[PDB]
Amino acid sequence: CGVPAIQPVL
Amino acid sequence: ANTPDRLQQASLPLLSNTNCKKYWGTKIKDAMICAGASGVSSCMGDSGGPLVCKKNGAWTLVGIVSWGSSTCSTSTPGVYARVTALVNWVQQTLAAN
Amino acid sequence: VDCSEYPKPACTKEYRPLCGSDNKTYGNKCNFCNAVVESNGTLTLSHFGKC
Amino acid sequence: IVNGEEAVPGSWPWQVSLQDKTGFHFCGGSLINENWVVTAAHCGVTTSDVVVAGEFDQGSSSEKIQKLKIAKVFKNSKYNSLTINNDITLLKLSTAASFSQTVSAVCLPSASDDFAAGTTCVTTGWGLTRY
Repeated sequence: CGVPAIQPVL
Repeated sequence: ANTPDRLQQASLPLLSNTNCKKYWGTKIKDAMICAGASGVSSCMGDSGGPLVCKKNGAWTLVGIVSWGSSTCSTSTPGVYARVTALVNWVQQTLAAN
Repeated sequence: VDCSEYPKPACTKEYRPLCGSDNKTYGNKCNFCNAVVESNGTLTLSHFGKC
Repeated sequence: IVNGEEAVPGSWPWQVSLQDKTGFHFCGGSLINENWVVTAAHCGVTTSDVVVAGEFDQGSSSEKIQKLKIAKVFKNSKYNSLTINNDITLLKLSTAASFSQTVSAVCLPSASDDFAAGTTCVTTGWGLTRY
């Protein structure tokens, strides 16, 4: 859980 | 229709319930946690969504969009449902059903 | 719509739009009722949903 | 979100859209596993509503999404409309979600976890960008 395959760019 | 077609995201800090009480006062209960008042805000249509923070490289659900200013003031803190206070009810519901 | 409980400094953030007789779409009943008290009775509902 | 920014497509895989039968989004939500979604109690979700997963651009329809049905709604019994306290509802899907890079679960804290003030966190959704 909580680890997106596509990483967010904040 | 000031509704965005694409998914939005905003970064904001967690407030301490007391600093939050400087705005909402009596309103703030224990199953609640504030965030924002930093120029960003959740508005109509955001409810039920996540307030996530990193914990060991894993995004964790810290809050759920609940309520706040009636006009979505970016300088007022938004109030979210505090998940750690509700996580046991969830575990029992999940396990039971 | 029952707006007797208003004004209200705080509203929840669900999206259940209402069109006012002013041709403005209010995000939900809370912000529609809040606006009904500003106009001091002059604002009415023309219909549910976006204007 | 007022003063937000467009998110990278698929970067928040647990974000769902709660819509009525006709396709209108009224609230957001989060997947915690393949058969359960957590949202707000004030949203008033029912069994005739739908959970749309894998969604990014609501004006599009080339994105492959999943429209999941709700089998049961679990509103927190201690929810008070007067105060908006204990604002949480669990959604029990009748059809399980299929996980991938665009659809996956979010973690839940433990009752003891503490998240300090000043901590930068993130909020996501399809709400108004202005009011």
